[PDB]
Amino acid sequence: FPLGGSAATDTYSGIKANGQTWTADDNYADRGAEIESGNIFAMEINLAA
Amino acid sequence: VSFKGGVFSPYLTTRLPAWAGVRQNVMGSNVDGRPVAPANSATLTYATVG
Amino acid sequence: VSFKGGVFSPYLTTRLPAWAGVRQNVMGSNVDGRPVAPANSATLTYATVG
Amino acid sequence: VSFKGGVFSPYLTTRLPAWAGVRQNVMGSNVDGRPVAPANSATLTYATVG
Amino acid sequence: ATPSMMPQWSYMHIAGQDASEYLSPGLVQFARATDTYFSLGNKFRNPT
Amino acid sequence: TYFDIRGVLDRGPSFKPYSGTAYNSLAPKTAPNPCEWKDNNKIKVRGQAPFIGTNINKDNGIQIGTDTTNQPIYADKTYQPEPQVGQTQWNSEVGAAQKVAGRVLKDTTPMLPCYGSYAKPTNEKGGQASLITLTSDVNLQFFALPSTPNEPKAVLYAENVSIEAPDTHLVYKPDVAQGTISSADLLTQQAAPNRPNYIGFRDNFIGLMYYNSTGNMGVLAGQASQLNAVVDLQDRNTELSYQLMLDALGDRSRYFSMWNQAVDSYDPDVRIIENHGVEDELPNYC
Amino acid sequence: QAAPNRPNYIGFRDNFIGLMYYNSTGNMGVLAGQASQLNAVVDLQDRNTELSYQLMLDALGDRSRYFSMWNQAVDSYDPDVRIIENHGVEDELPNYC
Amino acid sequence: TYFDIRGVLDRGPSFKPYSGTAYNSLAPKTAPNPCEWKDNNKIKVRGQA
Amino acid sequence: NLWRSFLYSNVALYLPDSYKITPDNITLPENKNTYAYMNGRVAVPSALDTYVNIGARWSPDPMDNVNPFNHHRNAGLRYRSMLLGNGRYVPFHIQVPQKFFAIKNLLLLPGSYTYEWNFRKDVNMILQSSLGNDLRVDGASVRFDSINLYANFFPMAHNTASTLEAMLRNDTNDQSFNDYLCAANMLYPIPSNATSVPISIPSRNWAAFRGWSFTRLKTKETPSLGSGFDPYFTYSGSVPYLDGTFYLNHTFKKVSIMFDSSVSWPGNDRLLTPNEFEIKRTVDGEGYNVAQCNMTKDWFLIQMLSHYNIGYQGFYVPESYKDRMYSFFRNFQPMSRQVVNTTTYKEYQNVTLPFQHNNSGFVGYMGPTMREGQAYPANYPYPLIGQTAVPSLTQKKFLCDRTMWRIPFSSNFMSMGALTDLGQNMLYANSAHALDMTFEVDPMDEPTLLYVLFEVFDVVRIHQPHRGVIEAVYLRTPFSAG
Amino acid sequence: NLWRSFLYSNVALYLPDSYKITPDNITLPENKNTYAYMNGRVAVPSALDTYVNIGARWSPDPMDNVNPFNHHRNAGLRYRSMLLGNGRYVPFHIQVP
Amino acid sequence: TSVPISIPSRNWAAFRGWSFTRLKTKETPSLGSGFDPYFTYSGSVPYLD
Amino acid sequence: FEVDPMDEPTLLYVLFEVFDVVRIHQPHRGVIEAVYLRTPFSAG
Amino acid sequence: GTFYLNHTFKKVSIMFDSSVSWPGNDRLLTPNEFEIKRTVDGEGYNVAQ
Amino acid sequence: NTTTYKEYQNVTLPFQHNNSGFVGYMGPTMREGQAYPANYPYPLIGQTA
Repeated sequence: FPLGGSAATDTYSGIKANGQTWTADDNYADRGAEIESGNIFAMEINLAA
Repeated sequence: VSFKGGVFSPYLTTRLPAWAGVRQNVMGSNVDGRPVAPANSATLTYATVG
Repeated sequence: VSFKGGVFSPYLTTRLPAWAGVRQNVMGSNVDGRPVAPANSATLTYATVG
Repeated sequence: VSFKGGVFSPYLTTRLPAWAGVRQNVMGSNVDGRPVAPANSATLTYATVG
Repeated sequence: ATPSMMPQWSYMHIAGQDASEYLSPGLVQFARATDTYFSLGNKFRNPT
Repeated sequence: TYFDIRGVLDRGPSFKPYSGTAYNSLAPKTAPNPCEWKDNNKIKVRGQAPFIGTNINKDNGIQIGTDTTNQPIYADKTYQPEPQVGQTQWNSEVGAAQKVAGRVLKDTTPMLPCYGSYAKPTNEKGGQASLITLTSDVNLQFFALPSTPNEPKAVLYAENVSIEAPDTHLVYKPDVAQGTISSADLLTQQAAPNRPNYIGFRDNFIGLMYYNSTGNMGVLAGQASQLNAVVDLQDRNTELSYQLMLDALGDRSRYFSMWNQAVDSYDPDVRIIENHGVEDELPNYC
Repeated sequence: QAAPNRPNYIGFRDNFIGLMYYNSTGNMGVLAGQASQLNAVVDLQDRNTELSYQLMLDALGDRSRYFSMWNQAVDSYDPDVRIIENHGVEDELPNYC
Repeated sequence: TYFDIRGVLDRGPSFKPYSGTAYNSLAPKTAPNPCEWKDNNKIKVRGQA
Repeated sequence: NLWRSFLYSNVALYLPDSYKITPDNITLPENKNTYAYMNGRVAVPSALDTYVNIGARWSPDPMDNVNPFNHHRNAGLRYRSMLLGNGRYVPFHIQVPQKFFAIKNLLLLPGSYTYEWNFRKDVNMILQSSLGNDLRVDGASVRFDSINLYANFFPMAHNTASTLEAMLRNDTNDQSFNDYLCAANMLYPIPSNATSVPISIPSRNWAAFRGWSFTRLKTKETPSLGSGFDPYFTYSGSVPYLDGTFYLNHTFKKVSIMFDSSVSWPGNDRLLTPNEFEIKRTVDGEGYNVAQCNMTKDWFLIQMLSHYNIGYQGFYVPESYKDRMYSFFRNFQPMSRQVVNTTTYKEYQNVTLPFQHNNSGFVGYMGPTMREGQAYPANYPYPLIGQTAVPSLTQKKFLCDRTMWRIPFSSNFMSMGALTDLGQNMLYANSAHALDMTFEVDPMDEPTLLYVLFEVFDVVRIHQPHRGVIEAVYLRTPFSAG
Repeated sequence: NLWRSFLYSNVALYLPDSYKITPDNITLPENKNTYAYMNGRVAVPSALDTYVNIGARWSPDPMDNVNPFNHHRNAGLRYRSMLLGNGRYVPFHIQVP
Repeated sequence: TSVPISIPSRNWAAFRGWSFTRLKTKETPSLGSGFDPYFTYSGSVPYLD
Repeated sequence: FEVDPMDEPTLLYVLFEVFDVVRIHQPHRGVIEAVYLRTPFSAG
Repeated sequence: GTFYLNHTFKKVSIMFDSSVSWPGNDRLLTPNEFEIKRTVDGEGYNVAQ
Repeated sequence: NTTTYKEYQNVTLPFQHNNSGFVGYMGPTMREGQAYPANYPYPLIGQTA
């Protein structure tokens, strides 16, 4: 596993709901809110063999 | 409780004694023709006397 | 296996010995009041010590 | 008939004798590999000879 | 009622005499001189 | 004879009968929890996203279920997307019309690395988030891509669980002041398990029945005399004497249980480190 | 995902037991006089004689020594696989490629 | 006085003494061999050369 | 990581067929005891991964029933099954002993002797698989080629080999010897969660004997030793009835013995509960727990004694020349736990096995798979340690495999020779009276059967009155043959 | 890697004080014999690592005047804690000379 | 309906007759143990009364 | 025996009427000796 | 005496005092059971077809 | 087998591979090549034994 459990922390520009369309929330700081997509960038040992 | 291996009677079998009631409990019949109650039924604990 | 004749116990009955576990296995109870496990349950194979 | 108290075997257990047929009746197997019938089945009352 | 007076326990060496006593003396005199190389003595049922 | 003793022992708050941890042990010693962290008013996450769903609702769920009579089964708030189920094919293909999930933990909590982390369950079906009152506080935290925003990309839920670390000791705490946990530079925060000791009993129960004590000693004596048969001086190390008498009589190497006797013995690869280097004559790959 | 097939060990039974019909009264054998033919061994359904040569040499010799000819092995699992005594895990510092 | 026997043993297909495999054992246990598949009447390959 | 695979592929993969959930899209054969079925049963890692019973010595709950003798790290099977070869086709050439007792140590006197046995060339019994399958369904047929007898004659000199043969043909010089483990077995079918069975054998002279050995073993793992061929012998591996390898030895709850259905034994309130050889007390009481397991004081006193005469003069560690491999003491090992309280801890709310997650996005969900899930804190176990301080309660059951319980037929339970004073006490009388036994026992999912050795004298006696004849006067008192 | 963590789990700890290093800005306690003091102190790997004094079966010099019986691979002190559960509240039942 | 009951052989010198009756299972405490769980029916046990 | 069938499980109470006699005697002050039997069903 | 379920027996054993079986001392070929019926030929005891 | 067995090839030490992209060639060099099935160890195990 990578250092921190971080594969591709793409900023997902936070947003808050409103009727049938929604935009422009105050407290989400759209230029930074990063999570992953899928799983962890994981690579493999066969450390027994 | 829940045998699942169908080898049956590992238990010591004692002879059935000679009277009516230890042989079966199917729907029997009196000597003229009405059916008598089985021995499973609690009907046959009082002397039904016609 | 599949008796169908309800005459039961043709087998020689040995006495139940005197201890707890050969009489019933209903949901018992400890001396202060929590329920103890039945003897059918595999919970009662280790000494539960509070 | 309808025990409901799961203390089981109050009956005197006689030893199982030494042959095949009083131990289990699971789906057995002949010495080369085809399955043999269980002892519950009435198939095993005639000598199946290939 | 003695274990020794019961004949089938001296005849089978359940209870009876030790191997140094019921054998003929020509055998024990041989058995203690060949036990170094040809060991016989696990065959005679020392009774306890 | 022997003496039979019954009782209840506390073992202290420092028992730890195992090295390492049992809580996220295979997880790295450094990787942090998927937490938020708080600005003056704003939020910043570092989390992650398993459980690729298909259609978010307004504020209900994520539409994982597919019944017959147009019944989109949604996600319970305190319950799922569950942190141990996800994509099993390594072609996630995320970025299509399908949307993604997670559970990013809220900032009422403290913050901790993933190693040695723990939060007690609050609902029998798996139940992470703690309650206030019956409302286990889980809101519908939404996110949306920079490329074509306001069609959302990731609903992923928030928790105010009771986070505790039963065995860490926080090597490299960063330079964050009082009252601020889950800060910006506080993500780094690696951990390491505590040193395992063993609060057992003593070998052979020596010291439980104190010998070699002038006064406060014990007496074997008949009632007809009360002439004591035990005279206990100060210098006769009788507690020690029965130890290593069993060396001169029986086996020390065998671990008996009823006396609770087993030799206080080190490992000869510990006191005497016969150092030989390592077997790396060939390289070892990932 | 290819997980390995799980292994077993087809081998001869230890002390080669079961390979000679014992206590099957009817499938027994006999040491008998060539001129006299009489049974100098009769057998019973009871009186286990596989628990009486195996478990006999436990008394006189030992069994923990392995052996070639009669394939007299042990059956000794090591006592930390039936009775697992975990240490947790032996890490106190990171480790990586 | 001990017997001997001799002959042929067959052991079945289900022997497999060693745990794990001996065939490409150091592999990651998810990776595929380089192959392809028919899309409709057409093959796209996933290989390395 | 390598401790984890030491817990997955060594213990967690040995759960019975209740666990080990079959994965999707691969169908498995019906027969349930082949290798074609036991290859695809994938054990879950998230049951005893690395965090189970953490820092304790506890064997898990479904490990009561599986032996460690179907084991692929069985160090005997590590040696035997690879002394042949690593492959399907093996031309073996092996040498079987003469292990029936009465003509084993018998030195044979000169003549000419017809000598026969017969070999069991069906494939389930001749072989010992590790994991165990329908070993003839898969098809493993052993065949025999040419079978002989090697004999080693001592080159005894003709001045003595013709002297000794005229010496070992007297009545009083003849050969006569026991069977080690002189016994009769009487194996009883205790069916499949039956918590107790009664036992009788009626009304025989108990003339002279000593000791009762008795144990439990699964009926899936027994031969039908009477018939030559055996159908139904499903599981072929590590048979207890033949290998001397007992592992349901510890699943007796309470044992009791009653002569004549009236008088208990030993009687006279010698033992503290004289109608009762209690062997595993599943309740606290006022203290009957030897060595922190649940073995009682009344029965550890006669299972430490009867092998060693330990007891009345110290409970010291027994001597190493008397401590053997099939002894009681070497394998008797206690255990403990701290299981979480289901009552006092008000926040207790259990988590079913698909929802417990340790190493949350660092493992596979169900079966060993790739990366999925997300990094996140844990659920199970509740932390038994320290500042967290969940309330606890303990568990105290043991397991002592590999040996047999023994009740020496004695006054003070002392092994003091072949006879016993209370063994030959009945010849001072003439009684010939019956007994009843009732064995309260652990209920189990599999049909299981109960083994009883009446350790009764087994003495043969041979002499050769002429050149070639050999007669074998047998005796067993009691349980004779005539 | 594995022999590196062998030294730090076993022998690079149990060094007397002024050799362990208190890390940055943690609130360690003051009593030398409390658990939480010897818990939070962290020994340097570089003082006793997989490179130092190799080739000599040497008891390392500050470790020499420490108990090898405070060491947690103490198989007769490790044994008795395994024998008595794995947690806080332990209701023992013992037999004493 | 029926239960067969047998005891094995012995001398039969100086015994008077019999007594047999019938008892509900809850109405009979298993007397041999010290404490007897499962015994709930506190209802004037005819086994002792 | 033959009993009437009942839903609730019932147990049976055969009680024989063998004698059960006790005899005591004491030779000296701080002693008692109780020699007793019941015939049949004796304790030997 | 008109019995017709008489061929349904498969094997019959007999023992005295639970230990000694009869005819005893290996009279018959298979002495510790009287195999009235054998449904597997094997070596073949199917006398009179 | 060599004689009776049909398709037995004479592959030798340079022309012999499993772990084809996972072990270095002819020494403890760094590993090269691509992923590919094994060739050398004949199975002696299974239906293809």
